[PDB]
Amino acid sequence: RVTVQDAVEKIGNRFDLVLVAARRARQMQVGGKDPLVPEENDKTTVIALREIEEGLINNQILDVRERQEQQEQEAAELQAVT
Amino acid sequence: REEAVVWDILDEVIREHPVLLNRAPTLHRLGIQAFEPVLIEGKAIQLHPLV
Amino acid sequence: TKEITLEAARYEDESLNLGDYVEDQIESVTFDRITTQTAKQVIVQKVREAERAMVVDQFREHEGEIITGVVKKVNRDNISLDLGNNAEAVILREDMLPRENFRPGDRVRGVLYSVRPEARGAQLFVTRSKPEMLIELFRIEVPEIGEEVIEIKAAARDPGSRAKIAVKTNDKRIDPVGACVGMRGARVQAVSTELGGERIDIVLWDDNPAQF
Amino acid sequence: QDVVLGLYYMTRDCVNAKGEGMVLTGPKEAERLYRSGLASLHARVKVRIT
Amino acid sequence: VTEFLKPRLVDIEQVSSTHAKVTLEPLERGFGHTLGNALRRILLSSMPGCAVTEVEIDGVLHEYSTKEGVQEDILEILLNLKGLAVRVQGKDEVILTLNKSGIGPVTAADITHDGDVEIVKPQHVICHLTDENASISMRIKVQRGRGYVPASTRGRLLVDACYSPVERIAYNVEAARVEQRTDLDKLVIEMETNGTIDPEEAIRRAATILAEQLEAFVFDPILLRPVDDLELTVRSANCLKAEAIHYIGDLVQRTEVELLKTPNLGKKSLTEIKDVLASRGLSLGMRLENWPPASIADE
Amino acid sequence: EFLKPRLVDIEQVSSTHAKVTLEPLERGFGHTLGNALRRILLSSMPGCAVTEVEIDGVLHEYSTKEGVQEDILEILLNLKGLAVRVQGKDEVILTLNKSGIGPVTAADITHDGDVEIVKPQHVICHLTDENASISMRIKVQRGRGYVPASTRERPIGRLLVDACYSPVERIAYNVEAARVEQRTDLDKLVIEMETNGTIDPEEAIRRAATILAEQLEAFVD
Repeated sequence: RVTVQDAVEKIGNRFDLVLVAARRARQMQVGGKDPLVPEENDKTTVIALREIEEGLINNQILDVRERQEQQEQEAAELQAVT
Repeated sequence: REEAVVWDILDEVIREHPVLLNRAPTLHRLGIQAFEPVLIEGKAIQLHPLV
Repeated sequence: TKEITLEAARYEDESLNLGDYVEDQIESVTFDRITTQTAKQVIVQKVREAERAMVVDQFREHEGEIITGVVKKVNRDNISLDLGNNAEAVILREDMLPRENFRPGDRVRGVLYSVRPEARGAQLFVTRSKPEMLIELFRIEVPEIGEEVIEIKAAARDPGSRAKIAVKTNDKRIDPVGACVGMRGARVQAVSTELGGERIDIVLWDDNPAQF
Repeated sequence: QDVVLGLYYMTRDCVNAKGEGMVLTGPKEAERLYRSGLASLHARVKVRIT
Repeated sequence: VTEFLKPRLVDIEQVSSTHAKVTLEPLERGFGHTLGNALRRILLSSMPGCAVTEVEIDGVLHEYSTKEGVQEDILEILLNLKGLAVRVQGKDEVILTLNKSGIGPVTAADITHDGDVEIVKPQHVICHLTDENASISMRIKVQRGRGYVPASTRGRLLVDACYSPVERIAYNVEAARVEQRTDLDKLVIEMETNGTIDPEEAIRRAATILAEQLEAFVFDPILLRPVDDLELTVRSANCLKAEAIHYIGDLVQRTEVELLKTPNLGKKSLTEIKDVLASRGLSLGMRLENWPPASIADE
Repeated sequence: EFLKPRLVDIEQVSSTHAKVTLEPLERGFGHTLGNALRRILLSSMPGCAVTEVEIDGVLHEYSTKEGVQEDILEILLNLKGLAVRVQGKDEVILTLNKSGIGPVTAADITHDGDVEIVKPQHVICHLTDENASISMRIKVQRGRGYVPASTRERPIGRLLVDACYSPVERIAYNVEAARVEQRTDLDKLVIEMETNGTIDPEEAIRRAATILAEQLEAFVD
């Protein structure tokens, strides 16, 4: 990793890049989620920006996945209750 | 004690982790920059010349 | 500093025999003001070693069982669980499901297989992916199996995906799969969302291997 | 400072040096001519560039 | 004192078959430059190979002239014939003809064959015939040599011959690390070839040349030690010396506590005896023939 | 069919330095073998320098001994410059005893059966009274390169000097044109070394060629 130019080419604000990559790295580090790109024993920050460069992560997809994996948890709870 | 295994730990924690270098009279905003360290036998900070 | 022979025992008129641990020396103490919170510290160290031995004996009492637990810490390719009576268990990521990811605050149950030689005691290593893992899982739901009413032979199942298993029964209006399923998959749903979304299935074992 | 002196010494021309006026099949053998002493560094030469 | 760190090449990270990037690690401090410089001067200066030396056209007498029906000048076609890469059997010279009256380019497949000549790239373009009433014809000579011989040193034209297979070689000695070794050298070679040989075998032939240019140059110890050499005070050894025993091997020759059947040993002497074992060195109840075991041999 | 270098003439023009001569060489190999053997000879050659000194009445190296006009530190520098050959050992312990007014030269060391001093006129210190005598033990060992004191002593009476295990001083090659053998464009490599007497010159060029051919073993057959 040297430059983050295409990670700004795909998220034009350059400040939303930091929020999306921080949210992604916090999901990968403590929450225990797998990276969507195969790593090379990089740290979670570079894996976050490496997922940004592929395009498969931004704030839209992160909100989609948090709503679907919150509805999945509450659906599992409701089907366990009733 | 600095035993023989902690240098491997240190090469595994430096790897993708920036530091901030700072010259003491910071005049403009290029006076604070961020690098990725390389371990040096010695006691000085080797700093790229163009920078 | 711990060596005698019979020729050296000839000075004691051959009173010593071969192999004894005959003590012939003494030692003192290491002090004062000082050396005694380091002695407090070493007293603590010795107490800790004794506690480790006690924990090993406690884990040897059971020697692997279908016990549950609650996650507390999340290590790299490892899950720390906290049971009762100040007990902790380590969940290997290699013995875990690929997609099924666990976090802190969740309660998982499985069969441990490590209470003998581990590391400074007995690191409780469970395996929530083995067949015997769900052997009493269905027994916890339908009690018939527990009271020898649902003949359950093998459990050829792949935890983390599909879990189809056949079961036999003594012809006495029992209906094995039925009891395992329940009212509209009542108990079936329990195992379905038990350790994780699994495609559990039950087959009415007929007779011999041909029907298997 | 050092690097502009290196580039200012690297690209100039003097009117007669070693390897004068010969023609070259690209910059690769230009480096192969300078590293073996058969041609001086600033001596004007026709080369082929792409 | 002679056994250095001896390397092996850790990877050959290669681009397409006539270009490679060969690394070397770990080398002793200061040896990256001497091996890079030795291999660089041998490859870049003196390799065996074959290339074009001189090309005489049937109707050209001069370096800077023109032919009817040709795009390029004759200067640019001599640039194009420098880039030709020919591998030859043990014929020193061999000569080739290029009679062609066609329309379009002149590829390398339009050159005559004549057996031993083997061309590596038929994609290569010598010149372009712009018409149909024109014809190219030349006596293109290849001649085996050992370096790079320009034309300003040697109806005939001259070509800068390029005998050696290499085109670009460079090294970049970066720093490597071993566990408790402070600073070393890691060699990195970057290299192209013209195509007549892959780069790995070029390094192997350079090393073979440089190696052929150098073939005209190239018992228990404390027991045999004295009892007076023991770590304890001298009275402990003097108890053994009461039987005129000065070396601990002879003290070992009588079983561990044989000295207990003698009043020359006292109360503190027995404590010294048990102490004087240190790291299981003496008084373990030994037995030899007289003095020497196998490693106590005469040499 | 490259012509191979063979040693032809070893002109021992003085006791320290000599001029070995390699002939013949094809053009280009002169500077290659010259720079290569120069860099090996300056880099890593087995020398025989000194490591530990224990002067008798001296606790630490910053003290002064009664009756010698140099400090103990200057005695350590003068012993650091000691040029000594050993023959059949790893390390060796030399013993020095001297009493009386005048210098303590390097020939006053009680030599063992294999240690050989190569420059016996070397001054260490100057005793300066009628009953004032030094009596030291010197530890001389093999090595390679420069091993200082900070990298590598158990009692308080040992004194550690730095260790410059390096026998050569100045290696200069001068390539030049070669005569008959009935072929021109051949070269002669004339290497004037500068030894301190502890290393034979043909042994030096032989060890340098062995080290370089060991380095090319990584990718030769």
